[PDB]
Amino acid sequence: NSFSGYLKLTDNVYIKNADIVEEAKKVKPTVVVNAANVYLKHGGGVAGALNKATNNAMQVESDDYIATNGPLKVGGSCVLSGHNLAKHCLHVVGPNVNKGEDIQLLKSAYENFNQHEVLLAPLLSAGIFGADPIHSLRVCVDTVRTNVYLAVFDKNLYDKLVSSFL
Ligand SMILES: NC(=O)Nc1nc2ccc(C3=C(C(=O)O)CCC3)cc2s1
Repeated sequence: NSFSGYLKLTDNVYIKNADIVEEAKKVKPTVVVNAANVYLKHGGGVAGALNKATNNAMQVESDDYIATNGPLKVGGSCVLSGHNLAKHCLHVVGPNVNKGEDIQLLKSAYENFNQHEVLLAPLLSAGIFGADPIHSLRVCVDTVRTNVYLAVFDKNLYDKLVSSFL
Protein backbone atom coordinates (compact mmCIF):
# COMPACT_ATOMS: atom_id res chain seq x y z
CA ASN A 1 0.00 0.00 0.00
CA SER A 2 2.98 2.43 -0.51
CA PHE A 3 1.28 4.56 -3.23
CA SER A 4 3.14 7.59 -4.65
CA GLY A 5 2.30 10.40 -7.09
CA TYR A 6 -1.43 10.65 -6.41
CA LEU A 7 -3.52 13.81 -6.30
CA LYS A 8 -5.99 13.94 -3.40
CA LEU A 9 -9.51 14.82 -4.68
CA THR A 10 -11.53 14.37 -1.47
CA ASP A 11 -10.75 13.13 2.11
CA ASN A 12 -10.70 9.53 0.82
CA VAL A 13 -10.37 9.55 -3.07
CA TYR A 14 -6.95 9.88 -4.78
CA ILE A 15 -6.21 9.82 -8.50
CA LYS A 16 -3.14 9.16 -10.71
CA ASN A 17 -2.43 8.99 -14.43
CA ALA A 18 -1.03 5.43 -14.46
CA ASP A 19 -1.48 1.95 -15.87
CA ILE A 20 -3.22 -0.02 -13.05
CA VAL A 21 -1.06 -3.09 -13.94
CA GLU A 22 2.15 -1.13 -13.32
CA GLU A 23 0.78 0.39 -10.13
CA ALA A 24 -0.14 -3.07 -8.80
CA LYS A 25 3.38 -4.44 -9.61
CA LYS A 26 5.07 -1.46 -7.88
CA VAL A 27 2.84 -1.19 -4.75
CA LYS A 28 1.64 -4.85 -4.27
CA PRO A 29 -1.47 -3.45 -2.52
CA THR A 30 -3.66 -5.47 -0.18
CA VAL A 31 -6.57 -5.11 -2.71
CA VAL A 32 -6.71 -4.44 -6.42
CA VAL A 33 -10.20 -3.95 -7.97
CA ASN A 34 -11.05 -5.63 -11.28
CA ALA A 35 -13.77 -4.10 -13.55
CA ALA A 36 -15.40 -7.53 -14.11
CA ASN A 37 -18.44 -9.02 -15.83
CA VAL A 38 -20.89 -11.51 -14.21
CA TYR A 39 -19.12 -14.62 -15.58
CA LEU A 40 -15.63 -13.32 -14.71
CA LYS A 41 -14.48 -13.71 -18.33
CA HIS A 42 -11.53 -11.26 -18.52
CA GLY A 43 -11.59 -10.56 -22.23
CA GLY A 44 -10.55 -6.90 -22.61
CA GLY A 45 -10.19 -3.53 -20.91
CA VAL A 46 -8.80 -3.48 -17.38
CA ALA A 47 -9.96 -7.12 -16.78
CA GLY A 48 -7.99 -8.41 -19.80
CA ALA A 49 -4.94 -6.39 -18.71
CA LEU A 50 -4.96 -7.63 -15.08
CA ASN A 51 -5.52 -11.26 -16.21
CA LYS A 52 -2.66 -11.05 -18.81
CA ALA A 53 -0.33 -9.68 -16.09
CA THR A 54 -1.08 -12.90 -14.07
CA ASN A 55 -0.34 -15.01 -17.25
CA ASN A 56 -3.93 -16.34 -17.14
CA ALA A 57 -3.78 -17.53 -13.49
CA MET A 58 -6.66 -15.13 -12.67
CA GLN A 59 -8.86 -16.62 -15.45
CA VAL A 60 -8.29 -20.27 -14.34
CA GLU A 61 -9.15 -19.33 -10.73
CA SER A 62 -12.22 -17.28 -11.91
CA ASP A 63 -13.55 -20.24 -13.98
CA ASP A 64 -13.36 -22.50 -10.91
CA TYR A 65 -15.14 -19.83 -8.76
CA ILE A 66 -17.97 -19.65 -11.34
CA ALA A 67 -18.36 -23.43 -11.65
CA THR A 68 -18.71 -23.71 -7.83
CA ASN A 69 -20.66 -20.51 -7.03
CA GLY A 70 -22.46 -19.41 -10.19
CA PRO A 71 -22.21 -15.92 -11.77
CA LEU A 72 -22.16 -12.66 -9.85
CA LYS A 73 -25.07 -10.20 -10.01
CA VAL A 74 -24.68 -6.75 -11.62
CA GLY A 75 -23.64 -4.48 -8.73
CA GLY A 76 -22.05 -7.46 -6.95
CA SER A 77 -18.51 -8.64 -6.19
CA CYS A 78 -16.32 -11.50 -4.96
CA VAL A 79 -12.83 -11.62 -3.44
CA LEU A 80 -10.27 -13.91 -5.11
CA SER A 81 -6.42 -14.10 -5.07
CA GLY A 82 -4.50 -11.11 -6.30
CA HIS A 83 -1.72 -13.45 -7.58
CA ASN A 84 1.42 -11.38 -8.32
CA LEU A 85 -0.54 -8.10 -8.38
CA ALA A 86 -1.98 -7.83 -4.87
CA LYS A 87 -2.88 -9.92 -1.79
CA HIS A 88 -6.52 -9.98 -3.07
CA CYS A 89 -8.48 -9.09 -6.19
CA LEU A 90 -11.96 -7.61 -5.57
CA HIS A 91 -13.91 -8.42 -8.80
CA VAL A 92 -16.75 -5.84 -9.10
CA VAL A 93 -19.50 -5.77 -11.70
CA GLY A 94 -20.66 -2.34 -12.80
CA PRO A 95 -23.74 -2.03 -15.09
CA ASN A 96 -23.23 -2.23 -18.82
CA VAL A 97 -25.49 0.71 -19.68
CA ASN A 98 -24.98 0.01 -23.43
CA LYS A 99 -26.89 -3.26 -22.83
CA GLY A 100 -29.71 -1.56 -20.88
CA GLU A 101 -28.43 -2.36 -17.38
CA ASP A 102 -29.58 0.29 -14.90
CA ILE A 103 -27.19 3.11 -14.03
CA GLN A 104 -28.64 2.91 -10.43
CA LEU A 105 -26.46 -0.21 -10.04
CA LEU A 106 -23.22 1.81 -10.39
CA LYS A 107 -23.79 3.01 -6.76
CA SER A 108 -24.30 -0.66 -5.66
CA ALA A 109 -21.08 -1.62 -7.48
CA TYR A 110 -18.99 1.06 -5.64
CA GLU A 111 -20.58 0.08 -2.30
CA ASN A 112 -18.48 -3.13 -2.48
CA PHE A 113 -15.35 -1.01 -2.02
CA ASN A 114 -16.39 -0.18 1.58
CA GLN A 115 -15.54 -3.68 2.82
CA HIS A 116 -11.79 -2.87 2.40
CA GLU A 117 -9.85 -0.05 4.09
CA VAL A 118 -7.50 0.66 1.14
CA LEU A 119 -7.99 -0.21 -2.57
CA LEU A 120 -6.21 0.32 -5.87
CA ALA A 121 -8.97 0.61 -8.48
CA PRO A 122 -10.11 1.64 -11.94
CA LEU A 123 -13.29 3.68 -12.65
CA LEU A 124 -16.25 1.31 -12.93
CA SER A 125 -18.51 1.03 -16.00
CA ALA A 126 -16.12 3.15 -18.13
CA GLY A 127 -14.81 1.82 -21.52
CA ILE A 128 -16.97 -0.88 -23.08
CA PHE A 129 -19.57 -0.68 -20.30
CA GLY A 130 -20.55 2.75 -21.70
CA ALA A 131 -21.00 5.01 -18.66
CA ASP A 132 -19.63 8.52 -18.74
CA PRO A 133 -16.34 8.32 -16.77
CA ILE A 134 -16.83 11.71 -15.08
CA HIS A 135 -20.29 10.52 -13.87
CA SER A 136 -18.60 7.30 -12.60
CA LEU A 137 -16.01 9.36 -10.62
CA ARG A 138 -18.90 11.41 -9.06
CA VAL A 139 -20.64 8.16 -7.95
CA CYS A 140 -17.33 6.89 -6.57
CA VAL A 141 -16.87 10.13 -4.50
CA ASP A 142 -20.53 10.11 -3.30
CA THR A 143 -20.45 6.32 -2.34
CA VAL A 144 -16.99 5.10 -1.31
CA ARG A 145 -16.08 5.84 2.32
CA THR A 146 -12.77 3.91 2.56
CA ASN A 147 -9.48 4.98 0.94
CA VAL A 148 -9.48 4.51 -2.83
CA TYR A 149 -6.49 5.10 -5.15
CA LEU A 150 -7.81 5.43 -8.69
CA ALA A 151 -5.51 4.74 -11.63
CA VAL A 152 -6.51 6.20 -15.05
CA PHE A 153 -4.41 5.11 -18.02
CA ASP A 154 -5.51 7.62 -20.68
CA LYS A 155 -3.91 11.07 -20.09
CA ASN A 156 -6.74 12.92 -21.95
CA LEU A 157 -9.36 11.30 -19.73
CA TYR A 158 -7.25 11.89 -16.56
CA ASP A 159 -6.89 15.64 -17.37
CA LYS A 160 -10.69 15.94 -17.94
CA LEU A 161 -11.45 14.19 -14.62
CA VAL A 162 -9.02 16.44 -12.62
CA SER A 163 -10.42 19.59 -14.31
CA SER A 164 -14.08 18.60 -13.63
CA PHE A 165 -13.35 17.69 -9.98
CA LEU A 166 -10.87 20.37 -8.79
N1 LIG B 1 -1.06 -3.05 -19.40
C1 LIG B 1 -2.27 -2.74 -19.85
O1 LIG B 1 -2.80 -3.22 -20.86
N2 LIG B 1 -2.95 -1.91 -18.97
C2 LIG B 1 -4.17 -1.32 -19.17
N3 LIG B 1 -4.99 -1.64 -20.13
C3 LIG B 1 -6.14 -0.85 -20.03
C4 LIG B 1 -7.26 -0.93 -20.86
C5 LIG B 1 -8.32 -0.06 -20.66
C6 LIG B 1 -8.29 0.91 -19.65
C7 LIG B 1 -9.41 1.88 -19.52
C8 LIG B 1 -9.43 3.14 -19.03
C9 LIG B 1 -8.31 3.99 -18.57
O2 LIG B 1 -7.95 4.00 -17.38
O3 LIG B 1 -7.74 4.79 -19.46
C10 LIG B 1 -10.82 3.72 -19.02
C11 LIG B 1 -11.64 2.72 -19.85
C12 LIG B 1 -10.80 1.47 -20.00
C13 LIG B 1 -7.21 0.95 -18.78
C14 LIG B 1 -6.15 0.07 -18.98
S1 LIG B 1 -4.69 -0.07 -18.06
